[PDB]
Amino acid sequence: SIMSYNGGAVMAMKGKNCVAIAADRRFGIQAQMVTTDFQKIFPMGDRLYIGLAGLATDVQTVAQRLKFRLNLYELKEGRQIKPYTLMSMVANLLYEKRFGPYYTEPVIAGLDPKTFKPFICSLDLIGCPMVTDDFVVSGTCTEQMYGMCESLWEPNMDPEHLFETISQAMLNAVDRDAVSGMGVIVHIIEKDKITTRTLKARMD
Amino acid sequence: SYDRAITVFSPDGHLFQVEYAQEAVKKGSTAVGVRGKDIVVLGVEKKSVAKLQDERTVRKICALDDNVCMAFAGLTADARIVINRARVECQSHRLTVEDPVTVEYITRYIASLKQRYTQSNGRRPFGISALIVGFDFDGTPRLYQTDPSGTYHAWKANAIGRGAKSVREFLEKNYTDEAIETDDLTIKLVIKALLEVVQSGGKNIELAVMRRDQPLKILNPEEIEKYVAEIEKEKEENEKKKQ
Amino acid sequence: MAERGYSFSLTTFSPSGKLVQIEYALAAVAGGAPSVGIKAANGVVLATEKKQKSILYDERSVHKVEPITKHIGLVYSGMGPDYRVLVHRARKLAQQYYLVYQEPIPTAQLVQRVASVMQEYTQSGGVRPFGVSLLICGWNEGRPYLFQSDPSGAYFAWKATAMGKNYVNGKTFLEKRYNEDLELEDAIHTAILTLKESFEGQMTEDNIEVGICNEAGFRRLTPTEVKDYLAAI
Amino acid sequence: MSRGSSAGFDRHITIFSPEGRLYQVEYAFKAINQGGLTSVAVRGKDCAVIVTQKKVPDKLLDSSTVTHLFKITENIGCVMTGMTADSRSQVQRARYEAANWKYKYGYEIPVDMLCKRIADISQVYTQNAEMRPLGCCMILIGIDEEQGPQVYKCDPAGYYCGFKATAAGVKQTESTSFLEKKVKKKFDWTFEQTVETAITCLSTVLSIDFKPSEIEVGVVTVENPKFRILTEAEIDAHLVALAER
Amino acid sequence: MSRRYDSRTTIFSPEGRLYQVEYAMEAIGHAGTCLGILANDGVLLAAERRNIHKLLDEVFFSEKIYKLNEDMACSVAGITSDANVLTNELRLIAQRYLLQYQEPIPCEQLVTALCDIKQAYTQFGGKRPFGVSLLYIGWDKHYGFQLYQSDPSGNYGGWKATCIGNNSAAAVSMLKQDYKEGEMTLKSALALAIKVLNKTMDVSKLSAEKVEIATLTRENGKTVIRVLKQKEVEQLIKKHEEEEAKAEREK
Amino acid sequence: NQYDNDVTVWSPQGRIHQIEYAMEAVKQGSATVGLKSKTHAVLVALKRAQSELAAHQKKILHVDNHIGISIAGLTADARLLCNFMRQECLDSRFVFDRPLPVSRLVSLIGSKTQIPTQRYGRRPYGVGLLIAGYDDMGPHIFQTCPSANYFDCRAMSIGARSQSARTYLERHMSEFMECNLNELVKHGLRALRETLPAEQDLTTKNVSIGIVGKDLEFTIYDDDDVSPFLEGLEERPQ
Amino acid sequence: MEYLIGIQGPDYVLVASDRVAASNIVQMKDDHDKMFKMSEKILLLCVGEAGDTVQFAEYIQKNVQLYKMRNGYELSPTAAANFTRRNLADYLRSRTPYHVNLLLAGYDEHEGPALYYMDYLAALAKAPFAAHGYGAFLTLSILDRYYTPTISREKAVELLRKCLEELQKRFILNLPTFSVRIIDRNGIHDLDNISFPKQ
Amino acid sequence: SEYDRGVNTFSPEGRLFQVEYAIEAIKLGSTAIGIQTSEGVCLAVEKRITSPLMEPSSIEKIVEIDAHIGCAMSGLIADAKTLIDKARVETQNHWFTYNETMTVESVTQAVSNLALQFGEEDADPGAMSRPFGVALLFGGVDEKGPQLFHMDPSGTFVQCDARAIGSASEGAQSSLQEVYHKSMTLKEAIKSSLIILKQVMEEKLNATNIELATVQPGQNFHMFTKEELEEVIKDI
Repeated sequence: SIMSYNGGAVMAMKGKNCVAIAADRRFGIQAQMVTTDFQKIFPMGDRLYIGLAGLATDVQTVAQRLKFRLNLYELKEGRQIKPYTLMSMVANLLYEKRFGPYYTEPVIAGLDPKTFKPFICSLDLIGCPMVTDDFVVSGTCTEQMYGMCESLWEPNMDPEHLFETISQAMLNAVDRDAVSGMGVIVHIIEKDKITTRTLKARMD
Repeated sequence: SYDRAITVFSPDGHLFQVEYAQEAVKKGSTAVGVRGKDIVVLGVEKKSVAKLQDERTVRKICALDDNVCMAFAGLTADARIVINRARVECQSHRLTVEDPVTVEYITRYIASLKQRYTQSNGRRPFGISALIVGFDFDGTPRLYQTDPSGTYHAWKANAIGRGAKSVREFLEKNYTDEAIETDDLTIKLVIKALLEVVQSGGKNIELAVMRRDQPLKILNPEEIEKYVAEIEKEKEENEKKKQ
Repeated sequence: MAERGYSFSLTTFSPSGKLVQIEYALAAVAGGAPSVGIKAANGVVLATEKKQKSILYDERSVHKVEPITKHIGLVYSGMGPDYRVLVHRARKLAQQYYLVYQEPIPTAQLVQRVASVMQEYTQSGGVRPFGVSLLICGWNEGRPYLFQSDPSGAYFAWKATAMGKNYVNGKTFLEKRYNEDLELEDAIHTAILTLKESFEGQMTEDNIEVGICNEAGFRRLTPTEVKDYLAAI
Repeated sequence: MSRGSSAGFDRHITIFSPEGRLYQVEYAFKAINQGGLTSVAVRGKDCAVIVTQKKVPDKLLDSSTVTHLFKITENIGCVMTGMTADSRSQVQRARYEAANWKYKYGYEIPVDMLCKRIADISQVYTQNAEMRPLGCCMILIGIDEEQGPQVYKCDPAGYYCGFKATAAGVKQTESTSFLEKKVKKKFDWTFEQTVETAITCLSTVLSIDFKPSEIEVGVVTVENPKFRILTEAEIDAHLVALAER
Repeated sequence: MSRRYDSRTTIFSPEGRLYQVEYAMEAIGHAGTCLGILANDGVLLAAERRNIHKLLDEVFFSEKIYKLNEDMACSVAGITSDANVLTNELRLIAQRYLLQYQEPIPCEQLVTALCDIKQAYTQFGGKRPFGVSLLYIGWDKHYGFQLYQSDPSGNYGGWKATCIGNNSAAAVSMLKQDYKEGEMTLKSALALAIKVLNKTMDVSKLSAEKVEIATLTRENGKTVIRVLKQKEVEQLIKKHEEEEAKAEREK
Repeated sequence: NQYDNDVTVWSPQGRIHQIEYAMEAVKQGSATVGLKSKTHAVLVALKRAQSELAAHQKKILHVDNHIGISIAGLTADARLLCNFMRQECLDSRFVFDRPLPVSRLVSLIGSKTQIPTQRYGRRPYGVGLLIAGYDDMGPHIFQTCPSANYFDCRAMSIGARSQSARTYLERHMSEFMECNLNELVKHGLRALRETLPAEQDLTTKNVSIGIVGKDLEFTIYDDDDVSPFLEGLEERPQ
Repeated sequence: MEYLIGIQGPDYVLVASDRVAASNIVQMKDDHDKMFKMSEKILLLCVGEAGDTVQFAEYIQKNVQLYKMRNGYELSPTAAANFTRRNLADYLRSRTPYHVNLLLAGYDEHEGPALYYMDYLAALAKAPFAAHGYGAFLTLSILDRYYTPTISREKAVELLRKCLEELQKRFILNLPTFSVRIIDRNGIHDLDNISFPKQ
Repeated sequence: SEYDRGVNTFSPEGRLFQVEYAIEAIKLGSTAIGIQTSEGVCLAVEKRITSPLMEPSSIEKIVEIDAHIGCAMSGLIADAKTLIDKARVETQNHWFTYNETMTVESVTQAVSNLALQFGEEDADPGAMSRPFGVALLFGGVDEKGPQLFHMDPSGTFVQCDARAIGSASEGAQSSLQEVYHKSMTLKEAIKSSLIILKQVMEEKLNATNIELATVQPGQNFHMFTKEELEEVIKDI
């Protein structure tokens, strides 16, 4: 109930040498839409992104506190954080509030620095990490996203096939959820470039 | 957790730490405040001009609120601490009371903070003296002075810092209702008092002006130079016509 | 009884601008047993002398070359119980880093945290600075690291260095013997020779302690391995 | 700096001298000798023995309460040397540390671990200025299942070490040289030989023939790991056997 | 007890002075030279490398120059481990401001927060002061490119060109004579820095391994902070040597 | 010297000098006498005036209906101790609904005033007290000192020139027990008068009298209530 | 329930709020200002639980003015909105939570006009127009229907009047008068109250 | 030199060194005189202005503690500020709890309880590190009539018929002793106070050099305006 207060949906998907992360764009309070360009996907590096679903206040708070800790980390160590290290840092941040939890479920998509091996993971609200090799979902329409991703995902997709797969999964999943949608943003992370797209979507 | 008594009485009845903080004040650059009819003027000597220093960063005159400003002599970092505390107090006073502070209120607060630092464990007194000027809601110009011991008084005109004894003698010989009849005359009085101790004839002078209902104004070097030229012209006129 | 310590600093600035207590801690370090670190191309060797004052001492009971993690090793010159304090603190800091990030702490990070602790003891109330210098070795990202941390809390990265008695001569010997591209076996030989330069009497496999760090991790050499190396010399 | 140089308060608080020494720790080492007694510990192949000098000048003193031998746990014994009240505070701390180790980790503390814990606690006194170090030295004996008998010594400096044999107190230098001679000519030390070696070391450095009431003996063996203090009958039997040879 | 062993670090002297602060300033005067120069298109730090020894491992990023956030950097002179404490505090302050306002901290505010920490050590607590002077270079949307200098007393000031550490007074005389306000470019500023370091480091000749140079500039609305490579410093020193030789040939 | 500044420093002779200096603080104060009969306890305090135009300083304080005190030494320390004693008496009446026995109160005072004699940066209380009380054990006179030692007394005098009063009390101690209230007060007044200069005499201005008894709650007589006790005093024998 | 509305134009922000203070069934006040001036170009509009609103708004106002005094320049509207959100979010899980709904209207000399929506949970959103209250349900669709990004300030005032007339027609609550302010490069200007005086 | 002894060290004569030094500090203060009559209490203080540019109205050496209690101070006035604030708080606390005016003696007792609450060890942070360097004259009217109390940094407070504090308190006290009789009127008290202040003041005594205030039964604390001051001083 609390996690569904603002709605929202985030999804990450693994390609052959690339990752994709997509989110709905609606910010609303219960049934009422407020805006249609709420940011849920934040960059934590050149090739590392975190998407946050759940309470919008906790989305913003956790993104800002993670940016705090990540900036300190990357100043103390003269290197960029690895996706596994970012996942551990996020889990520690969430578990610090074990009994007063932040109401967000993060999704992490990235490429290994200096290795460029795709990494995706999801965490629950108290920071239990789950690394997969195909896809992770988070938000208020995880059942629909699971149907779409389990049906459509294939191993070793090139970035264009990956974009089409994650786009169709997100679009058809949020078309079937009342409090998500109003546009979809997709990031495709390759080793040499990042592609950001907004999909044509239903606005009802 | 450091709980040493730093300020203690000496066998002659003296608080040596307070006297040493006053000696620290006496080594600061001269500051002069003159209270006029419609204007309050603050002026600070610059002991040296480095010619490479950003001026905006080393100003000795600062605004505590819209109606209150202060100059200081002594230790710059202690002054920064005191100024920040006074600014917080002014905002909190605007909150809990729906009016701005009187000059005397913020002066009382600053003086009591300094006194607390003369009588509490584990800390030394502040090594600054402050000249606080402003206008009350009644529009009355007010000028106050605080010292490291925690005592504060109201002045028509005053000087603190090094060479303040000669500047105070000059102000006693010169401050008059006719000498503050207009704003320009008050500013010229401040600049003349500063010229009694500063070298290079007005390049080492920072001057600030507060008028009723108006925010603090800082004179740029052009205005200071124009006023100095006016003062020297008046000197020449008096010398030649009377002699 | 009163458990309150002193709250004022015992290390203060002298009129010439020096902190004499830190220089005296350095004198304590300079009176310590010689230690040598050599960073080879594929690992680091830390060699120290432990010449007991009597045959009644059990050599195996106490160790001067210590593991901090599976990939980080420590040795010291100076005062042994201070060293034990710092070893315990370094192990705890490495564990806390692993608990937060779930990867082993990089050597430079652990050196920074240990040096921070040493600085704290140069400034806090009622304490003297530590009377030890640490040589820290590690393997990270397919790369060897060798650091020295001083009682002031300053740390340096070294290719080869010596601490303790006759460390100036040891440094001269190292800089006229060390070269890049050196392998770990040759670095072990050079470290043992550097110890031998300042050693008094016969050097045996029990008189010295040797630890090595490579990709496999950090480990202390058993006295049999040290005896083999000594025979090779 | 110069030999025996001093600057500031380095002779009064635990801060470094210009040579890097801690004079208060050295003074605590002298406080150990202030007690006037000597103890010896010897490790055998299957046993460890502590023998301490027992002095009761006056008959008004209940002798059963004049002991420097203590049991820390069932299986760990100790002999204390130096200032008596400091020694008893260290004994109480050691008993507490052992009990807590058993409670937290579920097995008996090893002797080396207990010695290291006490040594850490005393290093703290060497580094903090508001308190003096204890003027006492602790020798612990025990049986580790993996490594056999254990003799460990910790001193006011916070330094600790394992020993084949060791001594503490006034004549500990002579005792150490005697034990060096005995351990160089290494022969298999049975329980009897270990006890006789300890007793003869004490008697030869103190230059007196002993009596069962003049010394105190505690032992741990592999057969009986429990720490036990020999009664005057057992000590007199050992003394007779030593005197006839 | 406490009273007889207390050093009384935070008390006034009979002349109105704070002795521990003055002795920390003496420590600063001992340390390696750091120089800061502000130009119209950027700002630079040039620091003498005091850790010079053939057996020293090559430094990771820089010996004396620390990035503080995306837009600011600093150089330190004095006690090194105290400088580590202070640089960690600065990074924490900058990130706290970023968390609070979601904007980068203006340079003067960061300097002011650190100087408040320093002053607090000068006034209460009975601890010894930090023996560090700092140079700060930064960019913000309020005042553009900025150079600041802070002392162990907690005093700070902004500068067009300044120097701390060894021979800082002669370097300041050089800067007063040679700096041209409102016309400096990063190329001319780098040349001035090389000449100043040549004079200040009188005993040891300028080689690229004895100095560290970092420049802060703006590109495409981003702040770029870069430590110059060894070859770049070698080229700058070669250019300075050519300038000196030709100026001698003219004379 | 090096041994006379801190209360935590033992002198090589086995003494603590700060405690003795606090004793001197008590000895500087004006004299006061306390004595008891079988049924009454009387404190008589010679008050001192700073100037001719000042009131004489209060010396006798109420503690409880059955307990009063007279003070010598630092007055502010005496007020601290008096507040503590009043709080103890109120605690006893609150918890047990009985008046606190006098000797238990004196033990509490000793415990409270011993603590600052052993802790660094503390000082002894610089006040000596005469405590007059009545309880189930009858009347009691107690004397408390800066050293935290206390004495149960037949009679006592503390303050300046108190040795003459103590000599008089030595002389008439045998008489005190069977005296009636007026005679007991007169004995106390003569002892107090023995500490006076030759020119000065006991007057209703410089004499304060506190009385406690079996049926009499503790009562203080200051200026005009003192005159019935002063009437009938023979001139000083000399 | 109290009504807030903001409409952001190309170079201005127009804000309006109801002027009613109510307790139980009685309008206690009919000229109640729900706008708070943080700076020369920032307005904070706050509604919500009684007591909470003024306490939180004056705390923010004190901190923004203190920032100006300390630094010599003002906070930008985005920085102020984020400072407000951070403080509200910190209070949300503390012992003194504030139940306040906020609009932050501001003008920045470089970023132009800005309008921010904040619910009591302290989620911060940037919107071209926004509204708070039960009356938002009746006027957000009108704003959706007629708003364009290029809307002039007179057309903005007319659109606001349409929204308030809809509130008169359909809203059960009596909200007869509204305070109206506009922020632009020249600061904050008070427009005439939009009123519907009952005969 | 000054840190050899702690702030709570007794001298061999049984005195606290710091309290004695504060007593010495009070001899450097300006002279204040209180006189208690049956018709009221009068207080008079020398302002001791150092410069013509200083505003004498900003010197407040006589303050109102309550409508029925006033206070004259000597010594270090900045120290007296906190004691006076405490006195005001205590009077208002007593009014809040008991719905009556605190007596002068109990207010003086409450202020005197603070005199020796200083120390280095066994104290909360920020606790007083030294004694106060002030002497206070409390003049009030309570149910017992008009009363005048003297408080000194040792924490001793005494009722007084007439008293002088400050730099010239000895000669002024001797003058008070000859001038003062029990049936003195308040007008005579004011005149004698001004006469003695004129005698001991280094400067000439006018309506701006002095503060004078009275408390009377039925009239609140009243600080004499300068016109009233000139009315009294015109014939001295």
